[PDB]
Amino acid sequence: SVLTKAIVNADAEARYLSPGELDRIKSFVASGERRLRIAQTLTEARERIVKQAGDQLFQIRPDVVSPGGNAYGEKMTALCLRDLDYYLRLVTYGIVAGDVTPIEEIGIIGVKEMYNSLQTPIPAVAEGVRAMKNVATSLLSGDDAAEAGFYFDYLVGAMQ
Amino acid sequence: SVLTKAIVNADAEARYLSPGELDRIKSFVASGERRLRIAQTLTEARERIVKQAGDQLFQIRPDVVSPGGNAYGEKMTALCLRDLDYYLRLVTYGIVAGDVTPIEEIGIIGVKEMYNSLQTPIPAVAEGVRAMKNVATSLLSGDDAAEAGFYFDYLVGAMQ
Amino acid sequence: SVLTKAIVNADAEARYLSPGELDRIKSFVASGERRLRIAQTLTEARERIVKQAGDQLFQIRPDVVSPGGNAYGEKMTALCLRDLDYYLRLVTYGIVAGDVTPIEEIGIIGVKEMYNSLQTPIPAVAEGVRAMKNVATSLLSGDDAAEAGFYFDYLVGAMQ
Amino acid sequence: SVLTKAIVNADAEARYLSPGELDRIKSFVASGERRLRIAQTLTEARERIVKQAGDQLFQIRPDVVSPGGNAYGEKMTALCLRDLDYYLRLVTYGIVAGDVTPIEEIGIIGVKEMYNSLQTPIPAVAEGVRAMKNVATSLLSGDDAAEAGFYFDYLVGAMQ
Amino acid sequence: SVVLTTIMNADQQLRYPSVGELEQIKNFMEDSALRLKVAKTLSDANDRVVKQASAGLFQRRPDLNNPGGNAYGEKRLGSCIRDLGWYYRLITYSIVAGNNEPVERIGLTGIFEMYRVLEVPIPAMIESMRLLKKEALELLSPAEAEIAAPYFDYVIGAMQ
Amino acid sequence: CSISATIVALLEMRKNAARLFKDEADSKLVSSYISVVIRALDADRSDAPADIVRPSSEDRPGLTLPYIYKLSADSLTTFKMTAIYGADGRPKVNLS
Amino acid sequence: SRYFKVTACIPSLKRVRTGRELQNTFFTKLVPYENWFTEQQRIQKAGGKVLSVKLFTGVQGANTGVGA
Amino acid sequence: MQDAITAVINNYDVQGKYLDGAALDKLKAYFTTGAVRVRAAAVISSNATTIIKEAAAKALIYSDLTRPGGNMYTTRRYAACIRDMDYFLRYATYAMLAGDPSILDERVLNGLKETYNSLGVPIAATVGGIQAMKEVVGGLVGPDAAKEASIYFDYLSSGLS
Amino acid sequence: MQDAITAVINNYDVQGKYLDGAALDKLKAYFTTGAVRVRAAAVISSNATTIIKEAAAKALIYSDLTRPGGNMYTTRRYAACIRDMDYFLRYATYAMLAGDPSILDERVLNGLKETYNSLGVPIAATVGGIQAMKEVVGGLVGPDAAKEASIYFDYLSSGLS
Amino acid sequence: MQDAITAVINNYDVQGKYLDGAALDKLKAYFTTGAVRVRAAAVISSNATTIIKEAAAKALIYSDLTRPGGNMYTTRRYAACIRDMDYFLRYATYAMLAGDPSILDERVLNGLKETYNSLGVPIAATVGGIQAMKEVVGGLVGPDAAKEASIYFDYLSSGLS
Amino acid sequence: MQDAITAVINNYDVQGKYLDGAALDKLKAYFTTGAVRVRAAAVISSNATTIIKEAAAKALIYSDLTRPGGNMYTTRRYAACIRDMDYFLRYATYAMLAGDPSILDERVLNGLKETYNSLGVPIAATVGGIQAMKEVVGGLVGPDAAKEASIYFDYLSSGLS
Ligand SMILES: *[C@H](C)[C@H]1/C(=C/c2[nH]c(/C=C3N=C(/C=C4\NC(=O)C(CC)=C4C)C(C)=C\3CCC(=O)O)c(CCC(=O)O)c2C)NC(=O)[C@@H]1C
Ligand SMILES: *[C@H](C)[C@H]1/C(=C/c2[nH]c(/C=C3N=C(/C=C4\NC(=O)C(CC)=C4C)C(C)=C\3CCC(=O)O)c(CCC(=O)O)c2C)NC(=O)[C@@H]1C
Ligand SMILES: *[C@H](C)[C@H]1/C(=C/c2[nH]c(/C=C3N=C(/C=C4\NC(=O)C(CC)=C4C)C(C)=C\3CCC(=O)O)c(CCC(=O)O)c2C)NC(=O)[C@@H]1C
Ligand SMILES: *[C@H](C)[C@H]1/C(=C/c2[nH]c(/C=C3N=C(/C=C4\NC(=O)C(CC)=C4C)C(C)=C\3CCC(=O)O)c(CCC(=O)O)c2C)NC(=O)[C@@H]1C
Ligand SMILES: *[C@H](C)[C@H]1/C(=C/c2[nH]c(/C=C3N=C(/C=C4\NC(=O)C(CC)=C4C)C(C)=C\3CCC(=O)O)c(CCC(=O)O)c2C)NC(=O)[C@@H]1C
Ligand SMILES: *[C@H](C)[C@H]1/C(=C/c2[nH]c(/C=C3N=C(/C=C4\NC(=O)C(CC)=C4C)C(C)=C\3CCC(=O)O)c(CCC(=O)O)c2C)NC(=O)[C@@H]1C
Ligand SMILES: *[C@H](C)[C@H]1/C(=C/c2[nH]c(/C=C3N=C(/C=C4\NC(=O)C(CC)=C4C)C(C)=C\3CCC(=O)O)c(CCC(=O)O)c2C)NC(=O)[C@@H]1C
Ligand SMILES: CCC1=C(C)/C(=C/C2=NC(=C\c3[nH]c(/C=C4\NC(=O)[C@H](C)[C@H]4CC)c(C)c3CCC(=O)O)/C(CCC(=O)O)=C2C)NC1=O
Repeated sequence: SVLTKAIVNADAEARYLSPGELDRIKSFVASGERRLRIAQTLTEARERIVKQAGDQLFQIRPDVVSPGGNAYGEKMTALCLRDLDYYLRLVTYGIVAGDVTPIEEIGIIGVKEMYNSLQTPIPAVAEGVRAMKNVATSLLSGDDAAEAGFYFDYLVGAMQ
Repeated sequence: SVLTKAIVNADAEARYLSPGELDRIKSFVASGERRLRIAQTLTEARERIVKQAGDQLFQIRPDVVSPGGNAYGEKMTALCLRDLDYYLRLVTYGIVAGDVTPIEEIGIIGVKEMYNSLQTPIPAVAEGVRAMKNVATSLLSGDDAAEAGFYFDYLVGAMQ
Repeated sequence: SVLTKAIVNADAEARYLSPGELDRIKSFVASGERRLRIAQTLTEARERIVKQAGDQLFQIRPDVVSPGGNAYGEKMTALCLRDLDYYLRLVTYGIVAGDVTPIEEIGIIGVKEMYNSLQTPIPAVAEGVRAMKNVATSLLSGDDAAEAGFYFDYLVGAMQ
Repeated sequence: SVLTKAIVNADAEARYLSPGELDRIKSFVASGERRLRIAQTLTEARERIVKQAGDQLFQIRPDVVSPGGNAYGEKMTALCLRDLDYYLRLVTYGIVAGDVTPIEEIGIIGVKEMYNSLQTPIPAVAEGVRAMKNVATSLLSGDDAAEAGFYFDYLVGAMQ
Repeated sequence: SVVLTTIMNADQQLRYPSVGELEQIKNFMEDSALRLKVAKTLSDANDRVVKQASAGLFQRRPDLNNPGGNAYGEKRLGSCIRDLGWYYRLITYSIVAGNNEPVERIGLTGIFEMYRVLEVPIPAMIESMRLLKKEALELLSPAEAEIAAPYFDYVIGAMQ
Repeated sequence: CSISATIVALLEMRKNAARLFKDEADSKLVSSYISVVIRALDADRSDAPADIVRPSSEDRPGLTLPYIYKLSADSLTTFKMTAIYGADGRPKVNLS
Repeated sequence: SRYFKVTACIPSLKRVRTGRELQNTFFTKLVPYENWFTEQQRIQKAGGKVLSVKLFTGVQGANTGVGA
Repeated sequence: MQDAITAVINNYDVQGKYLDGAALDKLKAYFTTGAVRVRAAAVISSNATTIIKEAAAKALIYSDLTRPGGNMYTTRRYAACIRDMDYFLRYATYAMLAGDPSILDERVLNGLKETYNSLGVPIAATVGGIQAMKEVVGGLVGPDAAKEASIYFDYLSSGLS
Repeated sequence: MQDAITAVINNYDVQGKYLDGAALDKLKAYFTTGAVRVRAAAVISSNATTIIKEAAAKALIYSDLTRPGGNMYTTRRYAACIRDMDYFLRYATYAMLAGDPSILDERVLNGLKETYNSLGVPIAATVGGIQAMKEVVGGLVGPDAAKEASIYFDYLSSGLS
Repeated sequence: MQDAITAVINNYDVQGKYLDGAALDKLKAYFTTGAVRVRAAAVISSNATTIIKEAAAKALIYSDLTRPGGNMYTTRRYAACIRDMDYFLRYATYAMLAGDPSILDERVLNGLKETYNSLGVPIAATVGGIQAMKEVVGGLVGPDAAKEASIYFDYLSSGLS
Repeated sequence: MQDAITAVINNYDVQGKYLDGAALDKLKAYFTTGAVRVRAAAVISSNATTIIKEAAAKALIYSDLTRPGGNMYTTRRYAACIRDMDYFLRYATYAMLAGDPSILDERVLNGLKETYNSLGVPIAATVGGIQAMKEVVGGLVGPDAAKEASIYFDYLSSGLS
């Protein structure tokens, strides 16, 4: 979070919190209300967002749901939708925390090794996250849509 | 090669060549002629091996030759078979050298970054090398085929 | 041995064994019965090798068996012959092993300080080892004589 | 010398000269009179000490004058006596300097490679140094003789 | 500034700016429109606030302008007032800048090492900057005082 | 504290310790030792030469040490070798 | 296998080190090719400048002989 | 280390749930108590040194720790304090800025008893000094912000002893 | 290194001048446009690998550089050139964010020229790759940050050439 | 490094010659002045802080060097200049005690002028500071070792210039 | 390093065609020269110390260099010279077994002249010692390996001079 990233940074120099750091912590606590509201709005519509994102992903990359596809079958498709739900949850965690620190440790470090072991298309997963971003920004006002989509673009860039 | 490896190992310890190290060099120089025969055989059968490897690879993995595949069209498929020709040449170089130093310095170090930048399926390239090994095994004696298959399997493991 | 060297280097670089290392292992296992026969011949002729080695060493350096000599006295010469038998056994160990790790860990590391402690001529010990080399190669065919000579010369170079 | 070692150690400590090192400076400057007195007392009888040391070395070690030894020949004996004169120069250098810094740099470091390449008995040279110790001590007062004997015994340890 | 502090961390960790870092970089600028007049107001008092703080400080500590004092003499008093002006200029520079960068990099890293050969009271500078912060805030409103107080706290929090 | 009051008292103690001794070397020794206290007291700023700060990373805290604490230690013998003057070179060189 | 022969100076501007800060502030030293980038990045990060770099050991062709 | 924001996320991620009403209420409470914490942090800063001096005079000095034999008897033992302290401040100012024990247990109060047991260092004295600092900071900070600073200081003292 | 802000601070501290109307005008001119800098930097960070891919495809590969006898020949040299590609892109993004090429001079151009000379790197090829980077980045970011992004790529190209 | 005794010993070792009458006179010439060197070194080491304090008042401070645009401007540069002055004083003491500028050439002068060229430090200002320290040392040590102390400061100044 | 096989591999790699009949002939020739190469290397390794002894006795000892005022004077310098001699012998054996003087250039011949001039080591005497090792190996090894041994032995002398 912003608090963790600020306090530990002013602890590696053996000084108190910087007068420059008795700021953006301030903007974080000021915008925490909006962050909580945006996270709640995303959480209420988790099933619809996941379903529509999976639909768009399966149209745009139909090879994955073909017989030679990693997600071929009803339960392999259920697992793909479960992964999309996991990443939506991580995005909400990032939104509430105000930093991508929690999502980074939870679902990004080693994701390349995991998906290479499972033989899953990482570009396909990234496109699924993009579809989730589109469906999420369709349900939000412009400022909140930009704020959520900025984390969504972080996920897309990191899975790369 | 074997000579450069033994010499580097001795030079690092700052001592002369150990008896086992000399025995290694003597065995390699005694067995060089068989490696030369392997190299000339693979050289004169270079194009048939590449064509059959391409056929096997395209049968195994239709996704590479597809609308969204990395190799769609004519020049893409030309470049893929060209890369197979480069790896065949590297295999011949390794066979004549008796080790994998030239192969390592030419075509594996950084190949992961290069193929990630080009978005080419590394498992697809490994499948192509495996098909090349299967083709090459049908044009050599059993001991000679095993000798070539050692370096083919080295390339397969290195592209992993 | 060669297996220990190859496995140790592969573990140090954190990788599987290279094809060149596998080839050296194959050659080493191929030469096993020949190495065993050479070692059997030497161990059968262990006492004669030691006796004429002592005679050659005493002819070359009578000063060592002189009043100011390290091995002056019958029991001092018995200790010199016992060290000679020790080094012959180490040579047989190295010949069967195919390299010089056992010989190194048993009889060269610290040998300089030990013989300085005992006030014994290291060049005299090396000359005795050379006499052993001559006597041992006098009982072996040319290739096996050269193979034993490599380890004898390694001992002479190490005691330097 | 004393000043060199004191300044080097104080600089490595990263501080001014300690009162301890100042003590060794202030006492070395005072004792330089006695050190110099020992200097020309040994220098006046440099040749006689070397000759008598060589004589008693020859009587104590007949093995160096042997068919395998390096002393058979008046030229070889002269070469040995010249080495003795070199070392008496070295010991008087150390006596005047107060520290053994010049002696180590001039005639002990690499002397093992010296006499291994030249095939010369290091224990015999040590015995000659002890003989020379006795000859020099025979012409000096007891405290002064012990002061020179410290450096002579250090040389006796150095060729070991 | 804030941009320098963020980019230094990003380049130290070898990565682009973060998803929580840009949120702080953007919030650093949106209040710059307000803060420009805040630092501006202290700008056109620079030869008056220090002039008054002399009258707040050397009566509080009268040994600074007494015969055993460091600021005895008109020119010596001028040096202390010029130092106060330097600190006022640097704190205004940091107010315009963001993080502690302008003051810490120029006139904060090495205060004790300067005064070690200067004989100037750090506990006196503590009250000096206390009075500087005391007198520089009443020119502002409470809204600007909240955006000025931490920027003043860093001097007396660092020199301590 | 009256620092000037204490320094003059230290001076009086040093001189009076001098009066006891006959200045062979022993009266000089006491004067030199008590002068150390006054000299390492006065300046006000060479005293307390900051705290040696050990900088840390984002995973562990950064530390500080009082200067006097390590000044009463074994003083940290170090080894440093000077030889960039020249690979190919010009300066005094020699072996050192 | 090849070592670059370089010379450079690196000033420390945050701590003012106080004992023999001269040998660590201007140096020439052979640095390996595999470690040259990480060695040279440190000078730029600290703030010093590299005065010169030389191939010294290896040939410009590379290909075989690069590994070590 | 952890704050409230990170703690809620961590103990809602282990069970794999989205943030519900209870998690939102906890985050709401921290966000509502997010300004007095920042003000009291700045108040603790700057006036840190006088806080340490007052705490030392109130608890440490004028006791066994100063006469011969004490663990603060000479200078450099007096200097290891103020140091030792400035921690227990610094930290717990971090705690009452990213409020959670966490940091106090991971960086300051962990093996400290072992270090003090191996170095002398009277633990009862160094905890009485903590409570003196608690009192002085409660005095300086204010009526309502005196609490939660009292909370983190009590956590530090209790954990140490 | 410096940005526009700290560049103004240092440029006034060198003669000891307080911030005046002209200096505040420069700071205002920097502050009014940096939001587009933030958006462009975010877009570049999200599309870093794609930009390198199109720049290499347009300027370097399908040529003699990737063939035998070329500098980019072999996977090791290919990975080296793409890592240099990424480094140039990242430092260009840092320079555009800071509004000053001081970081580019300090950590990019220092030693790169004679380093490439001693290594055999084709400086013309690197310049062409940098301009392909600038073209792709200008296409991606849009009119708002196109010239600000492109000026530092031109700075890198001019420093190399 | 080398002292007088070490230098003469090496000069005789290179010829392989025994210590002659001239070497004896050189060694005695060093020995007769040993005590005054120790006294002057103790005098320098006792009050070196006051010496550097006085020397800073005559050569560099109260000038454009300490103002903005000056080399010694800012806290870091000022402390670095005083550390360099302490380096010069301590190494001059070492050279005086050893009776040979060899340590000064080995561990002070080598690389120093090109380092100052790269850093922009005023060599003339450093020379003036070194000389002012030289007068302060010559005044403090007295007639007994004033010239002997001053010759090594002169060597330092001549090597720098 | 680059042996004969690696050199041919590089020669075909820079041009980008397969191995040819000429390459087959060259590799076959080097394979034919293998056994005598190994035997000569074994003999040289066996009699390494003897070669240095005869070379020293022929060109190095009993001369002006082995007396006071010489670079060979002092046991440390003589040991350094003999260790350099062993370096020459070992790297000559390595190059002889490899077939190419790349090791001789990069690991040995690279530098070795600026360092010698800086140290003051005579170079004509070193070349004479290298030739002395040349006649010693000429007698120790058989005439089959004499010419190829001599060419690598002359390579070091030509590079040094
Ligand atoms: C074919 C079986 C697979 C495949 C390959 C593919 N490769 C490229 C492009 C390139 N490949 C290389 C290769 C090398 N350069 C070297 O130095 C070496 C070592 C000897 C090799 C192997 C290079 C340099 C390129 C870039 C173009 C060029 O050569 O100039 C492509 C084209 C990718 C694109 O985006 O255009 C493809 C498709 N594709 C498959 O599906 C197979 C698994
Ligand atoms: C005498 C007690 C012993 C002995 C000695 C011996 N020495 C040589 C030959 C040489 N000795 C030296 C010595 C030195 N060089 C140095 O720099 C120093 C340090 C000051 C020393 C001591 C050298 C250089 C030689 C080589 C000839 C030369 O000086 O030019 C020999 C001759 C060996 C030969 O093969 O001819 C001998 C015999 N021999 C004994 O038996 C004693 C134990
Ligand atoms: C002081 C009178 C003048 C002055 C000096 C100044 N020096 C530096 C920086 C350095 N000084 C040194 C010195 C030494 N290194 C050594 O090894 C020795 C002898 C053992 C010495 C004397 C070096 C190497 C540096 C650079 C590294 C470092 O900073 O420690 C500075 C700082 C320059 C900067 O900001 O980068 C200054 C200011 N300045 C003046 O105005 C005086 C004329
Ligand atoms: C002060 C009220 C009490 C006291 C203390 C005392 N402490 C030390 C020495 C150390 N204290 C620490 C402490 C810490 N290190 C950490 O990392 C943390 C948390 C982040 C703490 C609290 C350590 C490690 C040491 C030892 C090393 C060092 O000194 O830095 C001393 C010195 C003991 C000695 O002389 O050896 C003292 C005296 N003394 C009192 O009288 C009080 C009870
Ligand atoms: C790529 C577009 C071109 C190219 C490049 C190339 N570079 C190297 C090697 C190095 N490149 C660097 C670069 C930097 N150091 C820095 O500090 C920075 C900025 C922060 C840069 C950009 C360095 C240090 C090296 C040497 C060490 C290393 O390789 O990492 C190579 C390899 C050369 C070789 O094989 O020896 C190459 C090929 N090649 C092309 O074809 C393009 C025109
Ligand atoms: C003022 C409240 C206290 C005080 C101060 C005092 N200062 C000086 C002299 C100098 N101060 C500086 C300061 C700086 N140099 C820098 O680079 C910076 C960073 C921007 C600073 C702040 C300098 C350089 C000097 C020396 C003179 C010069 O300008 O070069 C004095 C005079 C000391 C003397 O011996 O004359 C004084 C008195 N004194 C107090 O009592 C106050 C508590
Ligand atoms: C010998 C025939 C002649 C001779 C030589 C001599 N050399 C040195 C010192 C050094 N020699 C080296 C050499 C190398 N370093 C390497 O890495 C390599 C290749 C792998 C070589 C060849 C170096 C670097 C040194 C300096 C460090 C050291 O001493 O080991 C000396 C000593 C000089 C001194 O006292 O400083 C000598 C005497 N001298 C002769 O007279 C011979 C003709
Ligand atoms: C052997 C070296 C050494 C000394 C000298 C030393 C002194 C010393 N004096 C102290 C306090 C104190 N010291 C004094 C007073 C004075 N101090 C003086 O040197 C004057 C004689 C006098 C003023 C005229 C006072 C009043 C205090 C209480 C703290 C305070 O001033 O608030 C303390 C703090 C602990 C305590 O209260 O006892 C120390 C460390 N400790 C050491 O290890």
